[PDB]
Amino acid sequence: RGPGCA
Amino acid sequence: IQKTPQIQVYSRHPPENGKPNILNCYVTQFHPPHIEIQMLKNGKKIPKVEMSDMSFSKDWSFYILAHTEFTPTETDTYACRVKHASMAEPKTVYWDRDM
Amino acid sequence: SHSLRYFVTAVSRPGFGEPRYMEVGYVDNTEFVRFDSDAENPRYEPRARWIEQEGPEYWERETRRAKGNEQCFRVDLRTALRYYNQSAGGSHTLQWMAGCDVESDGRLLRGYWQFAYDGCDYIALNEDLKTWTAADMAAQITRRKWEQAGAAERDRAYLEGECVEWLRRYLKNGNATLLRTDPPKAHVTHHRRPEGDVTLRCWALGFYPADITLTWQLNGEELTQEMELVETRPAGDGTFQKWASVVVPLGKEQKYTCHVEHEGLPEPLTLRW
Repeated sequence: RGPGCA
Repeated sequence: IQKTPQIQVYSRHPPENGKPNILNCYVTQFHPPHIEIQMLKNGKKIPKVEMSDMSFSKDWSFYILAHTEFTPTETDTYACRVKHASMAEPKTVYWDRDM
Repeated sequence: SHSLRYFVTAVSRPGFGEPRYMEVGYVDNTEFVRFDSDAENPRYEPRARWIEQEGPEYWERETRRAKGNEQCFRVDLRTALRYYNQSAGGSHTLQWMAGCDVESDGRLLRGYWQFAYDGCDYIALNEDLKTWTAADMAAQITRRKWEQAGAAERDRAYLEGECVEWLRRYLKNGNATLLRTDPPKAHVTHHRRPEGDVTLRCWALGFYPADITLTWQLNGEELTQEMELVETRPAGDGTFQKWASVVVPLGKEQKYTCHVEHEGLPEPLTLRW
């Protein structure tokens, strides 16, 4: 899957 | 603006007269990403020009694959005109049948 | 050596609305997912038949992750306007590439996480996965702000765990397409040049993956400084193309051989005119 934002 | 694009025009399968092939315009290494592409059959705007693979590479420079359906004849002539902010005028790359 | 990779792009357009937010996902440099904020019913879509075997909770998650990132990038672009004291009516670009390369065993080889503003390096996560290399004073504001937040620890947690574990799974469930090898069909053409000589063109067609070497030899000597090359170009059916050319005199055409080396060939291919 992909990375996220904080 | 920044990176001048790099264009290539070619068919998907080895071209023979009469048989319906696929015509590709492969524009790479340009920045900004906003870019104008147009495939021409004898200078006339071709309608349903598909688009594909709009992304960028580790260079950070964007690239896009513009294809469309076509049929070669020994007199027809095809080209791909590309307007980009890096160029003072749009560049057209004619499709040589041997390249 | 394999890789999972995500190329994210945000482009502003002051006067046309909110920025166009894009995501493209790759495994071994092959696209398999994609997101576009402009697309009719915008959502995370499959770009290969093998990823289509994922359940619906998979797609809802990435469609929501992506859309959450879109919300942040819209702010980033606003943050990068005051960082450079830039006019609000200018169209700007923010690119992001993250991913994780995995060595032959399975453990993480290299972890990536860098940004780029208007086409230049903005900031990046170092090989230690502990520290940031910032490119300018504006990116130094970001660098310190992330060090106090602990971003790299959260960022490494992804690269070393989820990024690796989902690459290990993508490879297991999509091998038949990704790990396939298509041998390049090769042939030579002949072209009389105006200056009296001849150009030979040696085509390598319809091959997967992309990496190839094309050479022309005369009596064993490789002719690198007289060769004309084209960059590898996609046929559009998933396979690729490439040709090389040399300028040889008439009569002497059958002196030169073209040596094709692909990973789908046990031996290289030799061809004459």
